[PDB]
Amino acid sequence: IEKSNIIRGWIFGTTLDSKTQSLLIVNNATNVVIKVCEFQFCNDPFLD
Amino acid sequence: CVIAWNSNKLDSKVSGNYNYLYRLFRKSNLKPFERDISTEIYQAGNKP
Amino acid sequence: FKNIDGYFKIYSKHTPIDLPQGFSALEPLVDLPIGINITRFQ
Repeated sequence: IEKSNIIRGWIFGTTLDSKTQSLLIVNNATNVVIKVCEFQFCNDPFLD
Repeated sequence: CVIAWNSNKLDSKVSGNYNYLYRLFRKSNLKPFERDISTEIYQAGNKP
Repeated sequence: FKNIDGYFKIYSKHTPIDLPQGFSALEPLVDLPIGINITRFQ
């Protein structure tokens, strides 16, 4: 239940670290980017 | 379909090739159509 | 979101409006051959 598009995307994986696989789905107002790579996260994931 | 053929003249070197690797140890059996590329040592004991 | 046999499936729907009492369906929109192990999400 949303207005003004606050919710953006999702992350899927096993441990969400630079070691094992990770899926990112991002929706940065232009296109639906789906990216499965070996990806690193921080403890406060946010977008401007 | 499964296709198999011979590549002796394309993957054999007199000095020996070591570019091709396999895995021998894992904790649990593999799910169908699954790929794992971990490198963690097989924990056979208690001390890491 | 579903993940079976190495395939990742995503169904979606949008509508205008606690959750409301009503009936609606969802249409398939994404299928991908990801084929990995997924346990936790964010």
